[PDB]
Amino acid sequence: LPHFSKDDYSPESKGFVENSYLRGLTPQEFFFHAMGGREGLIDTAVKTAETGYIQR
Amino acid sequence: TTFTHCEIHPSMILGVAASIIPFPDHNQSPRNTYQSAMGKQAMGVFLTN
Amino acid sequence: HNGAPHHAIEEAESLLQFHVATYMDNDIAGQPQALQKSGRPVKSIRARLKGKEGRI
Amino acid sequence: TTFRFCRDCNNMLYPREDKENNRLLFECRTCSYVEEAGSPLVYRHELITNIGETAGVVQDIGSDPTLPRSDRECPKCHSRENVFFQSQQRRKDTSMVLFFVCLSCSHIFTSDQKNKRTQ
Amino acid sequence: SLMSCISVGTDPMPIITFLSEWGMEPLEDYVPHQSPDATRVFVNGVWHGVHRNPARLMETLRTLRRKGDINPEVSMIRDIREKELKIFTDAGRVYRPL
Amino acid sequence: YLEPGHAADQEQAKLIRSAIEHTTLKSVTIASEIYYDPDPRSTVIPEDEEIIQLHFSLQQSPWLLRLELDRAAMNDKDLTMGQVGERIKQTFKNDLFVIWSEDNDEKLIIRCRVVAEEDHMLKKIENTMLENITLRGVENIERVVMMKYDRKVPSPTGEYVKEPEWVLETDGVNLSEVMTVPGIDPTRIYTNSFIDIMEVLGI
Amino acid sequence: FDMGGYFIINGSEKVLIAQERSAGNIVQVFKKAAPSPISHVAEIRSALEKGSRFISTLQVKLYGREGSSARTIKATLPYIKQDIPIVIIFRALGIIPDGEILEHICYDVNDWQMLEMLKPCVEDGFVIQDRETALDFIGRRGTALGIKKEKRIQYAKDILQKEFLPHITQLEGFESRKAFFLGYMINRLLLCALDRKDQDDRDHFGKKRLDLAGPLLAQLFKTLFKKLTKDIFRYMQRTVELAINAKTITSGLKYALATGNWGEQKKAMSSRAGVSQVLNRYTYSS
Amino acid sequence: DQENERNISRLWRAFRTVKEMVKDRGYFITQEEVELPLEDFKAKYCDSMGRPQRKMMSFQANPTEESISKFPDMGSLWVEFCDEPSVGVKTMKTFVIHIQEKNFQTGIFVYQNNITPSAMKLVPSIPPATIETFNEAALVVNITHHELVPKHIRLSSDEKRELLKRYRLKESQLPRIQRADPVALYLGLKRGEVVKIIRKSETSGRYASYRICM
Amino acid sequence: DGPTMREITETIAEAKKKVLDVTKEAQANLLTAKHGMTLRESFEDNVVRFLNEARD
Amino acid sequence: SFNQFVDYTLQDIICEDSTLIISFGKIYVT
DNA sequence: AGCTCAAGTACTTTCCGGTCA
RNA sequence: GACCAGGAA
DNA sequence: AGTACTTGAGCT
Ligand SMILES: [Zn+2]
Ligand SMILES: [Zn+2]
Repeated sequence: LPHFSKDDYSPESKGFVENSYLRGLTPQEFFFHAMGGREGLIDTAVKTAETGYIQR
Repeated sequence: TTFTHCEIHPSMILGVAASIIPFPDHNQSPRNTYQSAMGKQAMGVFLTN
Repeated sequence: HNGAPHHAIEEAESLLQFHVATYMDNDIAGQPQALQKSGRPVKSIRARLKGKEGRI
Repeated sequence: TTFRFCRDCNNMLYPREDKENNRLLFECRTCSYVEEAGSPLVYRHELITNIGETAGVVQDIGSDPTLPRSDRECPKCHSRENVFFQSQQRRKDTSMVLFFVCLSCSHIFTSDQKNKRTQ
Repeated sequence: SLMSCISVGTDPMPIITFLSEWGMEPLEDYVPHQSPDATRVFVNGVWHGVHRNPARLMETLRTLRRKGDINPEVSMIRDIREKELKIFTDAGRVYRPL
Repeated sequence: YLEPGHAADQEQAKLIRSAIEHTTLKSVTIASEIYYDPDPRSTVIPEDEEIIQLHFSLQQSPWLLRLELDRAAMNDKDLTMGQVGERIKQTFKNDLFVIWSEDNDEKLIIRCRVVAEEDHMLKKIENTMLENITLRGVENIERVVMMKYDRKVPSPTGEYVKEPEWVLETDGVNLSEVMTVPGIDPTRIYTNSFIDIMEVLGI
Repeated sequence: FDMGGYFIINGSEKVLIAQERSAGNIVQVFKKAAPSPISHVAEIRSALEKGSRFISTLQVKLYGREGSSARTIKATLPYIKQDIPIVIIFRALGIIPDGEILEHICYDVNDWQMLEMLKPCVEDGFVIQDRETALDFIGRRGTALGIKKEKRIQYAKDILQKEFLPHITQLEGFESRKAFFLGYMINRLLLCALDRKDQDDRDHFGKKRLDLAGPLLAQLFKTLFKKLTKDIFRYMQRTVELAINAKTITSGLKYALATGNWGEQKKAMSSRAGVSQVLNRYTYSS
Repeated sequence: DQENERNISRLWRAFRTVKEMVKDRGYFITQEEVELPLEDFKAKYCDSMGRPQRKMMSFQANPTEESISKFPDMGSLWVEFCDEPSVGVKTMKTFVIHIQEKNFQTGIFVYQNNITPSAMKLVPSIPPATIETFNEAALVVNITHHELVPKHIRLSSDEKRELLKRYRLKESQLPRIQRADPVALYLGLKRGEVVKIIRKSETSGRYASYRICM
Repeated sequence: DGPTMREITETIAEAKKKVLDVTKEAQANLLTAKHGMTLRESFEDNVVRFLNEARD
Repeated sequence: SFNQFVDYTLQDIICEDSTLIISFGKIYVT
């Protein structure tokens, strides 16, 4: 993210969410969580279709 | 020390629908993605005319 | 049956062969798609049958 | 490697053996230019490559805000002012060695504790 | 997002004009083995030339847009490592303010 | 799976690892180079002088193909120049004259000469070398891992007991081949290529 | 409280949904995976910012895989059946001797690494040694033929001038610029081939552009006005001695924002669809 | 010395499997004959320099007493090992007549590298006798001894007729083994022949199954 | 509750250090690749594994 | 986006190609 | 000319606003 | 009624 | 949406 310096291999930079849901995510944490989450929704909608044809 | 710019406010990475979700930074990531679609199936005053 | 210009014959030959082709199948590999005036291509009998929706 | 062209053509040179005197020549194939070679080295493959490791170290490197700082003092001008990156050879095997560049003296050093460089 | 806008689309020439008028050797008369570090300058993906002091050119450009002389919606990036200067003027670019 | 006997013998497991895991001349090679060295008996490259004074004493090309090998890689794959050379030596048989430095020596080198036009011939020989020459291993078997699996087994006294064995895990498959390897268990060998199983072992 | 930004076509409010597309005139290099004869490719989808918008793609390929020899470099030109060894293109542009050609491609004369991988290219084009014979070699490869020694040569010019790297300039005396650019592509190509620079991210939002209602309409009116432009060209040919059909351009736009099938007019598949759509009015935020 | 003996162990690992196979087909081969030690093998079929003499490895075989019951017409078997890597119609033609003269029912050529398509033509040329070619390298491990490979059993014509009857089946309806199937090859299955497959079951303990030859 | 919270924060904290180290280690070229993995592939395996130990 | 299309773009399209054997000048929007 | 392939093709859930003879 | 388009457990 | 088979065409 443009808020980071280069070659940052730290956990904060690469998407470790330090915080609980109670404490609430930082905006970086939020966006990475988001990125991960979107991957979920996709391979849900995928494994749905693939599951279907398989069953048929 | 090398800063060039500042974010005006992080909450503007968000879209319209999402900007109604309260404390969305306390939710499982997709619980937001739903409500930011469901609120478009809600009810209220859409225009005063 | 008339004065056959022997090529205008094989003209209409091909043309008949075409309609009788595209009446049964219109989604043929070899290009053009016999289309209703409107653009909407014509509904081949084949097309009525290929399933998930469709007769069988 | 380091190869040249023929004056006259400026076209590339192809090696030819002078069999009688036992020497390598480079000749032109668009004219009759010929020259004695500079080195016995003709072709070089290089599969484990260290070239590109430190690409683009322009004199403006300091003016990249994105690049990170440290206060690791220089081998030359003992300056604790520098900017650093990883190997800019975008290969897979590649190590996470850092490369440092002095903001004052502009000399390039590393964080290697296996090897001793100058680049 | 909420602050997202999109480039309406502007014209290159007052930049292209300005650019060569501030130290841009045209590509017509380039000879690399002579100035082999020249930051090469692009505009809308068209290679126009090269600049020997890109650091200070960049300043002039950045000050131009920030003053309003170059259009606030125009996009200018100096990729120092790679030694390039890309500029966009075309419509379609999504941008935010900071 | 390991031979019934040497089931915990790790050095047996390492032994087979190295007996089946594919290794190529390319994987140990730092660079090839083509030199013009006209006299076979004496070399322009000074460092190579030792290598000749020996692998000569106690007609052929003036075009030299030179190979440098990575010391490190030569040990991760557990290799000596002698065996590397012998492979090359036996790949081209009697039309490539081959010499090499000792595992001793400070640099890892292999000199090669063929037996109008010769320098393009060599560049072909260099790719035959790098691409399709094998050192250790059976083809298609790319990584190989050792794993100590737990295995339930009847003790001499009745009860079943955790009596773990070393096991070889492959990236890649060649059943017909790795099956006839010695020191393994051919009667327990398995693959997720049931397609392959069908073909070797019956339907 | 109404924010506008919509259309009213036949009563119902239409929204023009923004269209995403890869930006053009942009240089990108990609690795062409395992089974390919090509190993890396430098594309640029090039077009005129406006003005009939040429959708000619310049592909520049690095044949030979990372294991073969004769790693040559060819490029597919607009309207030309075969791929052409770059060198020939350079000479077809006036840059004739080896190394004057190399100088356009590699700005460092110590990058022996990059230079080596050019040696084969040079040998490839070696067989054509002057501009006109490179023009012919290009023109022999149509299109078709054009079978006439003088014709195929004046054909090739035409392509380099107009169809090849069509931004930059479609006018004339800019072989210099076009050759230098082609070099820049070849540099950017060998760069990725040398594990020096990274393969282009095809998902970088930066190299995307979003077409709004403006650009969207423009593409349409353009298509429509040129339909009327050549309606006049017929009622003028008719009159071998002011009835210019005003319905085309109204009912054309109408059709589109009506159906959301963005293409003249009823002959519109493929066209793009769901570009326009009835505006949601369930909730104000909605 | 070198990597010589490893091609000897192989040739012996292969020899064994052949011995095994031949026995399983229903022939008279003593258990010990199978279990021949490597030591013994060496000194018996190795020349002046300890180099494997395949010419001498060949051997004839006779049906067990019991085999003559179930399949009366099961003849005698010949198993020839060639000493040449490539095998040509030269060596092949002689081999074939050996089998036609001694009236063997079946003959099995075990070849190192290949059998020339020339020689390959002489194979079906002497009915009723049947001739099988086997690549030496294949026969090094006995696939039938694998974990996953259950007991296949050749059925007599009588045996088969009854299977078909008791289940009211056309041959169509029987599950099938391909003729080239590794186990089919081991057992010398000819098309039409049916094998009974006995496997262990995590559901029933033991389980009957049949495949017919394609 | 209070103490268990603080005590969590240190559980994370220490593993953040565990990573910082393996990072420094891999930056000095001391770190040795595992069989089959890049020098880098090996590094990330530790990091990802350290951060999941942490969370768990 | 629309604004700009009307103000500028629309003029451009009317006379980038245009002229025949009949020319199109300025465009007026009501 | 033929013969090889890579690169070409079509094909793989239940509900509830427009244009076409 | 074809056909296209958009949105839901 | 990635794999299927099958078509197709280009190159040595
Ligand atoms: Zn010359
Ligand atoms: Zn310093």
